[PDB]
Amino acid sequence: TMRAVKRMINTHLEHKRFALINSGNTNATAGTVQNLSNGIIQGDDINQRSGDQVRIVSHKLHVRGTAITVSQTFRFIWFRDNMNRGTTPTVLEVLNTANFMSQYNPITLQQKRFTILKDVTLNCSLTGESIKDRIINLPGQLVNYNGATAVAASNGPGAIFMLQIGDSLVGLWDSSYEAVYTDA
Amino acid sequence: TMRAVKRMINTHLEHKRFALINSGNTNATAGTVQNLSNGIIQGDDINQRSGDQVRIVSHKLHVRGTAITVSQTFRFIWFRDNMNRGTTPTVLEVLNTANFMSQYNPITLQQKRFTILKDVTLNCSLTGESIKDRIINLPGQLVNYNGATAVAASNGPGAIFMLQIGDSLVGLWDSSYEAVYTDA
Amino acid sequence: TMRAVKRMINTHLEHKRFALINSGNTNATAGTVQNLSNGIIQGDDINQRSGDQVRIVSHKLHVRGTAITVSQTFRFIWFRDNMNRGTTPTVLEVLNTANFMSQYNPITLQQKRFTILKDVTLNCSLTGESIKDRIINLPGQLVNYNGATAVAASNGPGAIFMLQIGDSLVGLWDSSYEAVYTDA
Amino acid sequence: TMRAVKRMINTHLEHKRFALINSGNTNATAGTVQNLSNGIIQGDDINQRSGDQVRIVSHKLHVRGTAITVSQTFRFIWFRDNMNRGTTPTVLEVLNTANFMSQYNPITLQQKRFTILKDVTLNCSLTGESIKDRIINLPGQLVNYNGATAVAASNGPGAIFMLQIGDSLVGLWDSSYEAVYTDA
Amino acid sequence: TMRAVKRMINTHLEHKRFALINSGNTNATAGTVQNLSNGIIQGDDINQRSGDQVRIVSHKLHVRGTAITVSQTFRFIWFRDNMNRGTTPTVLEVLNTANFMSQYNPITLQQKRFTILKDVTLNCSLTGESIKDRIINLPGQLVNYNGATAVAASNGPGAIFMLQIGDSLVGLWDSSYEAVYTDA
Amino acid sequence: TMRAVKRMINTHLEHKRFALINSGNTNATAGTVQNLSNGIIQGDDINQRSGDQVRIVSHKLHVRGTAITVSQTFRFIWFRDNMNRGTTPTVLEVLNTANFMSQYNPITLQQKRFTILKDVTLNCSLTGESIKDRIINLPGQLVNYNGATAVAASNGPGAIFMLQIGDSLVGLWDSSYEAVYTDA
Amino acid sequence: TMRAVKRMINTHLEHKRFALINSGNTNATAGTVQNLSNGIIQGDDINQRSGDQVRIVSHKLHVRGTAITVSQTFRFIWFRDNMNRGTTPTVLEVLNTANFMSQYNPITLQQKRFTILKDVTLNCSLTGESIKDRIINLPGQLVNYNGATAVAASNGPGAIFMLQIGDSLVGLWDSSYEAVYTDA
Amino acid sequence: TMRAVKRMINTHLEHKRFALINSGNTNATAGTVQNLSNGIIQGDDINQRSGDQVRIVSHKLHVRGTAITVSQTFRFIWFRDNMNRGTTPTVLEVLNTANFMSQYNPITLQQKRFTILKDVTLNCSLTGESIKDRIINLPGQLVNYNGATAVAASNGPGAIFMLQIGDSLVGLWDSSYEAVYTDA
Amino acid sequence: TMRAVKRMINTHLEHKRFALINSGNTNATAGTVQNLSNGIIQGDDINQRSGDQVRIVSHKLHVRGTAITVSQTFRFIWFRDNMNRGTTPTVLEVLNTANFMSQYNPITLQQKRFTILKDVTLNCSLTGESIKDRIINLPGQLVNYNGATAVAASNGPGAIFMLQIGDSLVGLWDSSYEAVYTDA
Amino acid sequence: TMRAVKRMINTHLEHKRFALINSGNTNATAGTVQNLSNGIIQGDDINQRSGDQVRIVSHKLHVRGTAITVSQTFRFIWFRDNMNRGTTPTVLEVLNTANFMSQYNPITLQQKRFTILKDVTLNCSLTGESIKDRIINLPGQLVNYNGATAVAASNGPGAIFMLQIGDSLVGLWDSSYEAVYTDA
Ligand SMILES: [Mg+2]
Ligand SMILES: [Mg+2]
Ligand SMILES: [Mg+2]
Ligand SMILES: [Mg+2]
Ligand SMILES: [Mg+2]
Ligand SMILES: [Mg+2]
Ligand SMILES: [Mg+2]
Ligand SMILES: [Mg+2]
Ligand SMILES: [Mg+2]
Ligand SMILES: [Mg+2]
Ligand SMILES: [Mg+2]
Ligand SMILES: [Mg+2]
Ligand SMILES: [Mg+2]
Ligand SMILES: [Mg+2]
Repeated sequence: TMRAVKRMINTHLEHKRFALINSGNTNATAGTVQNLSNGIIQGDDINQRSGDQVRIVSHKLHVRGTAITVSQTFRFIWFRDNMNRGTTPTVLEVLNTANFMSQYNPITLQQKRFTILKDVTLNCSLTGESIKDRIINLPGQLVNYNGATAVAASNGPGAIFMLQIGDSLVGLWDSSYEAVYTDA
Repeated sequence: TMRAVKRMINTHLEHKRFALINSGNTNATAGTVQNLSNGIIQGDDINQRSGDQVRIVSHKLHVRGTAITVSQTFRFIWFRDNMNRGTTPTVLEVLNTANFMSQYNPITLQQKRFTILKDVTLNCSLTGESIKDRIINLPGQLVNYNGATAVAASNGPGAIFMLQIGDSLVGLWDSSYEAVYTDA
Repeated sequence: TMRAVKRMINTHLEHKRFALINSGNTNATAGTVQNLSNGIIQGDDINQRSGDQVRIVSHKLHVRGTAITVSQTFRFIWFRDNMNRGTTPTVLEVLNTANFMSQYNPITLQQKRFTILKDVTLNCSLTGESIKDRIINLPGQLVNYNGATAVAASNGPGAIFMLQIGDSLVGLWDSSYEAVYTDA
Repeated sequence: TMRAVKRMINTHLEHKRFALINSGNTNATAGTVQNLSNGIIQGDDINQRSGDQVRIVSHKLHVRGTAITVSQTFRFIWFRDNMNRGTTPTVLEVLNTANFMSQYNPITLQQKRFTILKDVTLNCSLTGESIKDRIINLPGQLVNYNGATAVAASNGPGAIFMLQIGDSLVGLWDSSYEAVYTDA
Repeated sequence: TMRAVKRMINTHLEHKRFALINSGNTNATAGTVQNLSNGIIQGDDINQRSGDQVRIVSHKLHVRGTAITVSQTFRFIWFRDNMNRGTTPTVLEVLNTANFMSQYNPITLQQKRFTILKDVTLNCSLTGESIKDRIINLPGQLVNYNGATAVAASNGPGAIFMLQIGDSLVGLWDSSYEAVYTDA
Repeated sequence: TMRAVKRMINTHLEHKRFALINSGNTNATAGTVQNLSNGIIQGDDINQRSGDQVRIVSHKLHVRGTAITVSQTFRFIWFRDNMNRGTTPTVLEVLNTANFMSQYNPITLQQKRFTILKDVTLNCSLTGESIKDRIINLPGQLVNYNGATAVAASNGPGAIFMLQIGDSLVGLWDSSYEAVYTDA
Repeated sequence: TMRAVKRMINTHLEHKRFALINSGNTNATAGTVQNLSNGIIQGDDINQRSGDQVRIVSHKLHVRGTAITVSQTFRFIWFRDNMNRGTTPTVLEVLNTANFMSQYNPITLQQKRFTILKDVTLNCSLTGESIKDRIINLPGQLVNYNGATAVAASNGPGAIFMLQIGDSLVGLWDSSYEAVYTDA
Repeated sequence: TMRAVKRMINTHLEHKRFALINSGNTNATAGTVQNLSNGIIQGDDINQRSGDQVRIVSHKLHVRGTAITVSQTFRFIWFRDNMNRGTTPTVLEVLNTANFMSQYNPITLQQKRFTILKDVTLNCSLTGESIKDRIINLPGQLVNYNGATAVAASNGPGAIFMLQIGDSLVGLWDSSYEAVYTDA
Repeated sequence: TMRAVKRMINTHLEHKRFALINSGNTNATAGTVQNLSNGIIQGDDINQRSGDQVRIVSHKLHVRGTAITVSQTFRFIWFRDNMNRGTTPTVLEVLNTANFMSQYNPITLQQKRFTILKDVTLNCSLTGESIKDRIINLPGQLVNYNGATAVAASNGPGAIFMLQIGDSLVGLWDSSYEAVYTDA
Repeated sequence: TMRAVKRMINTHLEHKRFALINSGNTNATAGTVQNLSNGIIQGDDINQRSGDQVRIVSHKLHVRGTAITVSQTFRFIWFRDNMNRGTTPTVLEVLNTANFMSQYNPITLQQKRFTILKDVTLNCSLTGESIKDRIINLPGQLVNYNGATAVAASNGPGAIFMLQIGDSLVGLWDSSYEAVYTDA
């Protein structure tokens, strides 16, 4: 019976879509954290939200690494921040050490501060597959906001981030992100 | 049980209303296509939409023709464009020939490009009922948009149009349109 | 169960459509018989047939009379010829006498030579409703042909005709015809 | 019981087949959209249609990319246009931006203007697998047409297209397409 | 079971048809009674009877009045004489007074001398609908005869008549009558 | 139970009988069509009809060919015309070509214009059985007429004909026909 | 239930008919193979096909031999080629030796290359029945084609042929062939 | 259940075929016995056997007699020798006397030495049917051999023979024989 | 129960095996068709057949391509000819065009002339996996023959072939084939 | 019911986490054994234990090899020491010989001295994938200790080790280890 409720309710709720592209970035040893869900700002457009809450029905992540000069490994971490208070998470909050071989931070994952959605490691070789890509599609959850604009202060619980970290600074990595959500 | 769902859900969704008036237009031999649902633009007002989708619960069409100089026939076609891509439909896409006696286009109706809601023909005579009117009330369906403003490029699948065509160019026809819709 | 067969089969058969217009004709005392289904000719187009048989799912007739000079009556007979052998039926085969008040021919209707679909009589007055129209929509049956082109010799059993007869020779009557058929 | 209907009906309907080959084309940054189902024209031959509707039982897509000069990525999008009105779709209607990393257009996919059948990305490296191919076989649906010939104006709802877009202009990509359909 | 008897028996009995036309008659104040079923005479033709009895399966009456000079009312009475003895009924036997506003004769209708099938009153105005018509189709009953020819002496119980009476002597009224009967 | 109805009804209906003889006719290459049921004319005699309809309970055909000079083949076609309009059918309407080896006309038999009752081919040899005969007895159906006399214009749907065609013009063929029918 | 499917489907499919005549041919010792189903060519006519497949509902074969000079035997073989690749079968593929007394080829019938429908042998004597004929009516099966025209290259699996072989070269044999098929 | 065994086993066993022709032989008064099954010799070909046993699934006999000079009777006896020891049976072992009117030998048929499959007598007259033929198809049984080659010494139990005997020495008779057998 | 039949019967039937090797062949642009099942000839050896039929229980295909000079693609088509008449199939009968990217021939596959068992495409790169191989194991069906020796004329329905076609003429491809069959 | 116990108990027990990283080590021919679980020392911190027992709910192993100078194979053995007495296991206790191709020691695995969790072999080529990695996640068991500090003497039954051994001494391998355990 609950299935009928989903059909009945979701047929009356617009499934807004937001598209994000981030191409041309270099590989990092210390690492970087990239905002994906923050592009959803306040407004009456299809790629915007009313209020500070949106339910993401599903979202897609696409990454692609390229090897330059030397063979290198690209690591991508797709996680969810359930305790954000208006800040872009650092790398040391997600990993025990700032190394691509590092494991997740024991303190933060015990608290369930972050939820890992998918961790991807790409090895791109000059003498082999110099280019390597992967696509991930997963369901989403509720996403809160602490503001209106697309600045870090607008992030809230349920924020969406991607962590990139590797063994070289010369390779180039590209990514894209799309989300399907309801704003009611 | 599904009836309770409708009551439960529709009691929590605002039923926005949009009113449209179009009076003083002359009768046409070649014909004209008039936008009705495009007046719904983006915004936070009661006669506006958020996003690019709205479900029309019901809508009403009112037409009225007047005979001037000579007796003439007013034909009104109330149809739905389910394949709009940002254009106001022409008359030859709806009729085999640009004549008030013409039948619907076989190619487009086979594809279900247009859905006919109600076709009305009014005969107004100088020696008789010089004035003649009719009111139509029907349920609505989902209406998409390809933009934000009230220009033709904003029209999308589910658009609402009215086709007017007659045997004279001197008569005057007036119309009105109201829609009750939910924007969630 | 037979309902499912109709859905299963008709979803795989193209519903070809043919549109016919005939406007500007004068009213007749002796009467005239007009071909409607003969425009369907052999070919691979949407308004054509392969072979010499087509099943008409439904068809529509639209007529409109206008009074000129004097008040006059327009009579329209929409019948089906189930015994055609390559000829356009005459008026005396359909009516006992060549008069708009005449009844159907007793000899031919006993044989079921013709099947009456709808008989329409319009009275158009100069001091009243100078113009009068009517629309008829009915299901169709099998239609055979005795040729390929759009000449009278191509007509066969199941042909579609309209008989027009009135009390004056000055009035003008217009008509249109559309058919939805399967050619398999 | 409905299974028997499929066997009973499909044993009496010819399964026409159409073969298409497109080889020697260069990789594109802005992208290109290729017609596949338009080669089916009107006629009485096995690779032709009668009317403007055909049901595609199944269809197959074959692609193959080759790396020249530099390593490059080939992206292939196999989609269905359900709202075509006589035009070859552009790339910006299918992607948010004209980039191989771009996501699908939020506005058009919300409307269900296009249906994605299969998206394929091939990475061809000079130091590795310089050549890479893939074969896709899927069931088909109804395909309408707006004309008779093999020009873009003949395309209609259900049209079949392939989008090719990459990160270089020197690589060469080849493709083939076959469809099995019934024309009744 | 009795339904099968009707099908079994009526499939073996010829359904003879008789057509009658009476056009160009003037409106009457005192009134006139017109013979309709008397045209059925003795013979071996399709519009004739053997003996003096026929069962009328169904019969149709068509009337049409026209206004001349002044606006006038046409009254038509379609009745059945169940006690005829070889005479054409008068108007005073059917109406209390020889006036178009008169009610049926109390003495004769108490006896069931006449059976009223349909009473029609047409108001034709020079400034409005100068012409007005009506068609009636009803089942029939047994019809006896007192002779062989088409004279009044041949009428018997079950005879069919029409009474015409109005408020002017200048208008023209026309009529037609057809009957479907079995002669076994 | 329906069997009792047949006994009950047929015991009260006279079974009229009509006898026809046609002897001394020569064999034909182009062929000839002979009227058999037309001898039933209007009247009160036992071999006549009242009206224009008769139900033939059963009918019998007898043919006999004789060889003269050279051996020859006699072909006899006993068919029923269900779409007659007052004409004696030609040979080209029944056969694709005017040859004794010809097959039935594809166009007319698709329409069911003619119903084949029995086709008989007799080969008569001078050195063998110079004479050869055959008798056929079949049930009948309803037979309509378009007139009263025994001319071709009196033929109607359900008419009865025999087609004779052979490979020589010197042989002599004889025939007879009897029908048992009810005229009620 | 499957019977209803046949009625439901076959009532919507035209039963095209093709008529073939072949008269005046001499008897053969070595034998000859005659094309019967190849006359069905591509087109939109009633005696034509769309595509390269047709289902033959039923087909009829008529043969007739005549004795000239000396008494001779006519042998007729009506077979089906289920493995045709664009060639008219030879006589040695159907018979072990080129003799009218020969049996079927063991190699080809083991493979089921040919399917025998009916084998007819006629003995025509000058001192007896100089002429002898036979008619065969059988159901049909699917018939494929490898082309469009009526040449041998157009023949495919399911082709229809007749083999004629006898003990003399002076006799004359005639034949005809008709087929009832659906082209959907 | 045993039916399934036949299908299961016979689908895995080759059905070898052997064709035999014997034409141009004269009619005999004393009679002659002809070998039919002996042509099956040892080898790996389709018309050969491995070992000395074969099961004949079915076999066919075709005979044809011709009258020369005087009218004569051809008698054909198709029998089976179940006790053969390497000899071609004589005529006196099959008939009480060497006469075409003779009955079967009482001594040998009591022992079931021979099994009669079909006895055919043809009367061919110069003034009538000078030629007469007959075809017989029957199931077969096990056939043993006493050798390898096609000589009489190779015959064994189950051998197949035909006895020909008549009242004249001038007529010519022809025959053919085919067998379908399994060699496992 | 039918499973026991398979065990019971197959335990008494020898499972003959045939081994085929074909190494050192160059890649082809136009393509080549290779005989695999023809090596089975007549005889009493384990790799031979008696008669002209064998049931292949299972068969195995092994292919291996090598890149020389330039990177190239090897395409292998493993199909079954069900309508062979003593010929090695050409490439144009299996493919619409003589290109490695070509699709299967629509005309021949509609007829089911060929049955595709497995299509394999190998891409061999000089900078990567210069060598690439694949092994296929499938069940078999009945295989007929039209001769005795290992020439093309000996091929029959059920023949086994492999089609090789590529984009270069310098690469070398090798293959092997083994079949397990019963000859009873 | 036991499932509820797990939920009830594990919700009250802290799931301590320990993170270990070991990067920059060279490949070994003789091999090396690395301590992973010994980093868990006594204390009140989250990455420490109270007592000498901890239950590991789950643990993760990550390895990554890199090829330098020459292509080489990295072998990783992830095992459990269930009989430790305060010593780091040697390589000869785990393998029959100190070779990367060696099998496990028969004597020690019979005793179940070591339990193999996962054995991974990575082949890294200079002309191909110079870098190769793998991630393993498995449940854990009880882990005892014989001390307090992170020296080898502190190891006890249930210890966790990784064995690395390869065919070269120039390659570099990196690893990480994380464990989730309860200390109650
Ligand atoms: Mg919201
Ligand atoms: Mg909305
Ligand atoms: Mg048709
Ligand atoms: Mg490489
Ligand atoms: Mg079609
Ligand atoms: Mg009567
Ligand atoms: Mg009379
Ligand atoms: Mg009658
Ligand atoms: Mg055509
Ligand atoms: Mg077809
Ligand atoms: Mg044997
Ligand atoms: Mg041998
Ligand atoms: Mg065999
Ligand atoms: Mg503890």
